[PDB]
Amino acid sequence: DLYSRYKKLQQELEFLEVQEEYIKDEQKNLKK
Amino acid sequence: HNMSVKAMRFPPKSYNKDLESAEERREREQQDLEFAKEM
Amino acid sequence: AVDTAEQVYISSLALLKMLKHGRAGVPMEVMGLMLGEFVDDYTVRVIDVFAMPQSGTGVSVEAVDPVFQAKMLDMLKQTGRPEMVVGWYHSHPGFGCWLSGVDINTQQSFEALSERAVAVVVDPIQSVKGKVVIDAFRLINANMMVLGHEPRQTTSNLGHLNKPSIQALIHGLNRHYYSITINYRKNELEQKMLLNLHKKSWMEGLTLQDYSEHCKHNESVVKEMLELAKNYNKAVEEEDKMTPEQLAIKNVGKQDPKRHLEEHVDVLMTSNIVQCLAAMLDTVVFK
Amino acid sequence: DQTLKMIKILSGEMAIELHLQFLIRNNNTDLMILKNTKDAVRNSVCHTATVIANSFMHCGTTSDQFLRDNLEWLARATNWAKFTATASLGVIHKGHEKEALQLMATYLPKDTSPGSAYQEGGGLYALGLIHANHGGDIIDYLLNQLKNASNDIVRHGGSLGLGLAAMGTARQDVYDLLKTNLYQDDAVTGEAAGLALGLVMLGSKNAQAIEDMVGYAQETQHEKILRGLAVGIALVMYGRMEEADALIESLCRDKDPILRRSGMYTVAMAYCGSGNNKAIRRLLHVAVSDVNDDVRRAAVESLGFILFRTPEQCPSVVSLLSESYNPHVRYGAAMALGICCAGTGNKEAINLLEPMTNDPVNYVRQGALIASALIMIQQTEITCPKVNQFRQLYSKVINDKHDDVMAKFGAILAQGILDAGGHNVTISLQSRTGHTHMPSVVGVLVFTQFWFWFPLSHFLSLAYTPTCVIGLNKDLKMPKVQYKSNCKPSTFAYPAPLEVPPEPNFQLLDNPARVMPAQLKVLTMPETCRYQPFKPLSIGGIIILKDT
Amino acid sequence: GLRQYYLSKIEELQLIVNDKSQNLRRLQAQRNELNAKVRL
Ligand SMILES: [Zn+2]
Repeated sequence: DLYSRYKKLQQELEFLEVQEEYIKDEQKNLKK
Repeated sequence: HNMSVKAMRFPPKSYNKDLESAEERREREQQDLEFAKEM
Repeated sequence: AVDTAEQVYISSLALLKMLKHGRAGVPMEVMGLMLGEFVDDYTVRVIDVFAMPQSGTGVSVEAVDPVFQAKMLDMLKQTGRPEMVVGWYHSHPGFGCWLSGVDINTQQSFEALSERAVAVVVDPIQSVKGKVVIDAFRLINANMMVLGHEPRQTTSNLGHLNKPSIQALIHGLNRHYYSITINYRKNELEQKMLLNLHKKSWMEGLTLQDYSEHCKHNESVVKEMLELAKNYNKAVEEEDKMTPEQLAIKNVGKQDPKRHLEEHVDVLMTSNIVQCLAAMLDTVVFK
Repeated sequence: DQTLKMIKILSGEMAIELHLQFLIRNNNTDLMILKNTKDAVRNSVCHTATVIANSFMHCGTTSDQFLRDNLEWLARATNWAKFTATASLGVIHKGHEKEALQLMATYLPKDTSPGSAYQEGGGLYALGLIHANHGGDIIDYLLNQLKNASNDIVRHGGSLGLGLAAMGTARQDVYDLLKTNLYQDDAVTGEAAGLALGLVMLGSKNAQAIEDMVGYAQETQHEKILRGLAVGIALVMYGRMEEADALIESLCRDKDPILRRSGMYTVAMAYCGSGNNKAIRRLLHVAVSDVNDDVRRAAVESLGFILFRTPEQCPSVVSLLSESYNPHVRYGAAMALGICCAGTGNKEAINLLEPMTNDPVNYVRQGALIASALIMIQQTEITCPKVNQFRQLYSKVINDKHDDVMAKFGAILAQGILDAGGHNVTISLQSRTGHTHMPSVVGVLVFTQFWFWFPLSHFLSLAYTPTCVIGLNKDLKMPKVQYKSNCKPSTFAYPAPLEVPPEPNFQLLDNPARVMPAQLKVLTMPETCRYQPFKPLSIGGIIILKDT
Repeated sequence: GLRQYYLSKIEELQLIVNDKSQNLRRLQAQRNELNAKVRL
């Protein structure tokens, strides 16, 4: 396939975006 | 100073397990504590 | 029967009563009475606690005067609002928490009155911030221990959540009494009015902090910070040498310049910048 | 006929009694296992654990010998284990109208009248278990007995079984005695009322009833009444994607930890299988900010429910949370794996669950064993080698004296989970169509909450789904097809108990034949038989097999 | 037009993958040392 090669590849940019904010929250929570 | 912070946090890697103490020594601590409680 | 899912609710005031009266006469086992609404078969909500004065000198639990609690029970009746006695307490001071043989007797005098009375132990030494340590108890029948039968018939994953202490396990622990998981009731009406009032400066940062001795104290840190930096010109040079674990055990007799240095850098930094900015706002604000 | 067609396809009995036919014909279980777990005789949870385990491994097969072996160790534990005993019978007789009243003819509440109103009270629970999603005489028969009865010692069983039979049906009739069941001002009616109050209104978003429920759960003092409704107001909204977010925002805005937890659930149900950015930001943030542990545990157990569509992503996010500072997040993390990847033998998820039994906390050792059971049902040594690596492990922990009853409780439960239905039933939160199986979703969601009620997670029968083809040519007539497979015949392995006191790949299969969903692609079509299927055999279930 | 249109989406996105993934790898170990300090 060629069409899924971009849809599923931006899909993990949406999915990937959350985790840096997540560990950004844990970075202060484990301090506190 | 801040660049000497940003380009030096690499080190923390490789090593990955910080064990609590053990499992079998926790069980033996439960047995010896059970014997002190029985005593 | 019970399901070891009893879940005592208490208060936000009675903890303060327990630590104050448990702390004032602390090496003697002080006691008093508990007073709240008795809700359903599972839970109980003890809203108030008043203490009882002692009988005489001696580390024990003395006795209870129903003249005194008859009157004190009626003072709040004709002044505040009626409640019900539900439990009682004493104070193992620096012991932890269990039931002594004296404790189980005066408990046994109270469970015959109401079958769901509550034994409570406060420990006002080993508590620091997150460890208050209370662990309210109640008797189990030794008759069923003679039967060899297991009481209390767990229907909920709520009981076996806190592991019991080894000292109470040495004591009557599971052969004469049981633990009860508790928690607390609070509200923002209280949370704000204790948060906003505990540590509050007033106009103090709008001052100048001993304006001659600020620079003098700044001198009074930098002067020994010089020789401490000379020790930092001493301690680096034994690297490319013996292993850093020996450079860890070996440094337990004499001070290091590193941590002691970065302490004073912080102290000079935050000591200066606050006096600078707070010095400069008043130039704008006052004329 | 076309006149009979509404009964054939809308009552749908010829999958009910025909999967029941597959259960009564196909039964591969063991006595020796419950002989091995028989040895743990003590008056702990163990009685309820065993008598819920045989119901777990004998769903709908009507096999009364693991109960009928004795009466003494059966009825030894009392006062709720007899309630669990009359609970466990309907799962054994699930999906069968006839042997419901006649076998419980001892167990009607007005026949023998013993001192146990639980043994005779919780029957209608099991009648609702048999006739879940089949509303008939179960409604009014299980309703007029609830018009006049005792207190909430039969009303739990009739209420839960009644709303279970009327699950997702929007019925004013059960809603009436659920109104007066709601306004009892009783603590013990809370699980009776708040559960079925949502069950009959599944996916209805009846905002007047929402206003009644959350308007009622703001003033009472008991907590079970604040908990059954905390499930029900989640249950009333289902798959909405935007249509609850003001209410989720309200419940999370409230100071009540139980109600914030209920919001967690509600956002867990309005986003089933949908990988939405809107849910995942706050949802994950609620398990990091909040101070109660319960809302953190439900907050991390929302993730497999919102992300079971792609099971490749939950091991990527939750393994980061297997090492939290609290065993609560370490616990709901493992149950988040156990709800996400349970359909597959995810080698990575088993790899995550390997050290999860090592932790010094008893309940995370427990839920490690529950998730370890859910990951590998109907999987024999060739999907993953860890199966018999863990079969010895459940025995290893159940035969210790020095463990906890809670610690071995996940093992004794995990037995009847692991060998359920004689390797003939399975979990499926998912049809092959892409549509999810919402009674299985309700069954696993309700199955989470065994913390606060033990036969609450007895509601698991709706998750047990077949892996079996059915060949058929008429409405009733069995054909006789014998097709085979092509691929490796060691995939077709069995439990094969040991009972201590040249390789054929042509697996000839009849019409009621079990087949792994991985084995749906490795089979052979019948090309030489007189019968040839007009449908392309990709799904199992039931098909037409055209006589050529 | 799918060559010069569609394939140009792939060469772009991967550059964001390669450094946001790397920032993630730095950041989660940066959690992990502190977490081991906490439980220890
Ligand atoms: Zn004492």
